[PDB]
Amino acid sequence: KVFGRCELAAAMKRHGLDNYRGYSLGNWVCAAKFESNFNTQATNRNTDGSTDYGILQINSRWWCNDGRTPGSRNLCNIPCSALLSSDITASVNCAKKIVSDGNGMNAWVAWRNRCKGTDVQAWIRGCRL
Ligand SMILES: [Cl-]
Ligand SMILES: [Cl-]
Ligand SMILES: [Cl-]
Ligand SMILES: [Cl-]
Ligand SMILES: [Cl-]
Ligand SMILES: [Cl-]
Ligand SMILES: [Cl-]
Ligand code: NA
Repeated sequence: KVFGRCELAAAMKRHGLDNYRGYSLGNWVCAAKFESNFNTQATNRNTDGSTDYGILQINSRWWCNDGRTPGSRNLCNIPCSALLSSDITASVNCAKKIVSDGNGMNAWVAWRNRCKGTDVQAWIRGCRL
């Protein structure tokens, strides 16, 4: 599924991400846009052999099982294929564990380089929320 900007903000709000660990909704929409272009089926392979999956590009080295990342963990206790669903529930539940891990949203390279310190409220402007 390819989400619209406001469609995705509403879905994230209903799943409890607005001000989760102090990050306003616009931070989460900004991260999704530059990680996946709002596509739940996005994958990307890394140099180390791990793969990033879904709307928030969650990595198989730590967070999910894909059957081909030797010596990796599965901290969200899910197959990586669950993160490519049209239903964002698994991705949102896993993202809550990541953002709690000590580095906040700096875990997402595109958030640190393209969203942090910007007017992120722009990402939910005009939306009925
Ligand atoms: Cl957009
Ligand atoms: Cl915001
Ligand atoms: Cl594995
Ligand atoms: Cl594990
Ligand atoms: Cl699993
Ligand atoms: Cl959903
Ligand atoms: Cl933080
Ligand atoms: Na893994």
